[PDB]
Amino acid sequence: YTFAKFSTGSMLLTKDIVGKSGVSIKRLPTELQRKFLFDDVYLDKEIEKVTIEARKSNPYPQISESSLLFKDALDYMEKTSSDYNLWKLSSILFDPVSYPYKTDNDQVKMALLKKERHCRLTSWIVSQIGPEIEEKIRNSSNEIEQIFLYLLLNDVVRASKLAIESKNGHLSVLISYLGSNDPRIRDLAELQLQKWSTGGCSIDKNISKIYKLLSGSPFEGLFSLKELESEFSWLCLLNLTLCYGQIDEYSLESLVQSHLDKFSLPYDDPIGVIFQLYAANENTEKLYKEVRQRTNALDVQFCWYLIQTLRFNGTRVFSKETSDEATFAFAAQLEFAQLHGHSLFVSCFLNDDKAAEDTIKRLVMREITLLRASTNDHILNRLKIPSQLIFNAQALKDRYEGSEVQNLLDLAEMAIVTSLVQNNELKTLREILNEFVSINVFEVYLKLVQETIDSLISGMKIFYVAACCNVMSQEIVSKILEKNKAKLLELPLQDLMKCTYKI
Amino acid sequence: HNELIHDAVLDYYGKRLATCSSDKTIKIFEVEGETHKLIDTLTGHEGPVWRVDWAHPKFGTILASCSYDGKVLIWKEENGRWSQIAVHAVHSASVNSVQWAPHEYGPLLLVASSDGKVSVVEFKENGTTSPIIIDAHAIGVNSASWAPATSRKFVTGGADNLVKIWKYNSDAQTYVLESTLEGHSDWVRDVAWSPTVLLRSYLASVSQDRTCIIWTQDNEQGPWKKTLLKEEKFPDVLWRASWSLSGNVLALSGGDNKVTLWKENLEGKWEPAG
Repeated sequence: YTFAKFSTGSMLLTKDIVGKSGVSIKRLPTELQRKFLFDDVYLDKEIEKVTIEARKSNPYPQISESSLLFKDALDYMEKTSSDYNLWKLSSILFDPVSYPYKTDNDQVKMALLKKERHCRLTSWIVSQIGPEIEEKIRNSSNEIEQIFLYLLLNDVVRASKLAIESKNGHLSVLISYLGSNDPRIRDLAELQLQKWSTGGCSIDKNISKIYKLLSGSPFEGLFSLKELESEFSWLCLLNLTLCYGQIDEYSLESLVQSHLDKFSLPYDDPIGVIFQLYAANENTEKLYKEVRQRTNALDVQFCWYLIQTLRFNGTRVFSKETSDEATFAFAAQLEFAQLHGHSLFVSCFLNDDKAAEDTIKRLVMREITLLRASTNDHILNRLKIPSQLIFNAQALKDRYEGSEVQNLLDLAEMAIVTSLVQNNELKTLREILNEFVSINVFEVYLKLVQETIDSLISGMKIFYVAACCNVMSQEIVSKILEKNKAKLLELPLQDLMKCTYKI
Repeated sequence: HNELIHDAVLDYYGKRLATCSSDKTIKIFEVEGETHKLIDTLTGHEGPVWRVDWAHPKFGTILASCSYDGKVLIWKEENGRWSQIAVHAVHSASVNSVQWAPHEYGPLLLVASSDGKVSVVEFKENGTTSPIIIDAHAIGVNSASWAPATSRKFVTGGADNLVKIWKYNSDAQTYVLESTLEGHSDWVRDVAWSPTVLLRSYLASVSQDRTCIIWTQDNEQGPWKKTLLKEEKFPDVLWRASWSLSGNVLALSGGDNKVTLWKENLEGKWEPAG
């Protein structure tokens, strides 16, 4: 026999005859594997990037402005880790570029922004493929092949130089065109290729490759580099499409898409996934959903961050429901990590007001104690946690540990019971007046000081146990003090012993 | 000496644990990571205490336990000294489950005994009990779990392999049965309603025939959907089945000495996690 249920603080107790209690306090294994999340500084600086506004259907906080960028996380990761690569590439493709220099008109601006982005993407790809190709150049035994490989590293100049040196001068000149998108050169190169591929008794295997690069359509083609699929990282070939490929005529997106249309990427590879989401443009969400059911390369946190960035930057569009789905999932992972402040922060990116309300409330009340320690916990409860919720939760924590100002801001009767000094009573009376049970009020008014009515009220309250008896005894004492004939008898009509002594 | 505790419960804030074993005693602990210091022992049952269950702290410190002696015993800590304030044994056999309602309902209790009964014990103004009982299952009831909601309902797992969904009705004043569900070949050990206020509702029904059916209702209308968590019998009989609050994770206590964990994926089907 075994037993196990989930805790309030979502964790698990099981039969365990090895402890002291006969159960085990198990810290639920958190899927959330990303170091900087457990450090509260990250969370503080992350809240600094947000503008919280109360809802239009309730007072609960939800995010109005976010300036979060894939860029921002990079400081908290190793520049060597694959994770860093994911976040970086994601920054390059999705975070807005700024172009500081003023531009004659705005379509120009747009064009510059495209060139900039393109240049960074292609410099980065070259960063990645770098060693692969350098290895390949190490092992080549043929100069023209080396020239080609230098083109694989998007180094037009060293290709040109080696050409020059290996006495391949004309080629060298031709090479200098790579990366200007001169359509003349494009159609000429392609022409030369058809003429060869119709007779052309023999053309060197790598010169044809280089001409194919000048053609602007290196796989899309009839002398196709597609077979290099088996000799190079998919990223390496994509570099070829992006650098040569037809830069001007295409948007970065539809260009990348063009390439992807020619080659299936491995399902599991995440830098692949990011390119696909980038290229998918018109239906990122569609693809994102597809990506979800196929692989786990994108983690809960990343998927949430992505969706949120794209949402708050106009970059892309996601369903309220998909954004909320992502948000739920991550908030939950966080709560499983006892990261309540952080889960709380994430919970605010919910679109559904009802759900936000519930989630937030439930968590704050269940976990108020921990959420009231440092200033990094203060800014937390100064997200826009409703005054009501915070004190209410705090009221609950008091009833359970065995407050009054919060109550002032049934239960009230029980509080009066616990209280059973004059100044405190007066303050309570003032609070009650401000708010404006009736029996208690009459009694208080009498104490501060019709009398029969107050008496009947107090008796009724007593009937409605220890506190009531105390109040009755107090009233008796007060009456005795006042006395110190028929009216007195009417008012009168251990306690029993006292009554007997009185009679 | 504590070779076989049957149930343990954690309080709202998780500072005070209450285990209950077969020697009839209910031990209360002040937990603190590694060190749960025994603070109490409670002897008032005439048989193995099957289950314990704290109430919402809105009602002070109350704990309703149910034991083999057919009696439900309500306890309460009072100035640091425990005292059996009430009792409710209108059940002619071993009482199995006892689970409080959502605190919005008042201080309602849900008892489920082998005499095929399930009661909902209100605690009035005098603190005295107001039992309104119903017949739940033929050959006995092993468990009964509450449902949250915003039209109240609960689930019951039977010894006739049924899983019933009852709802309150002002016309009847007694909970009127609204839907029963059939899918097990042996005593439905435990049934659990999930606290997920999300698009749909989830029920994990563990059973003796080593299955765990999951009843996912689309919404308020369209009936449930049968989904055998996995389609192979577990190496041994399953006992308990609990949902997680944040996340909709399912914990399964099989009689095979580990607890498994199952999460729903975008297929709609369930996958292990741990």
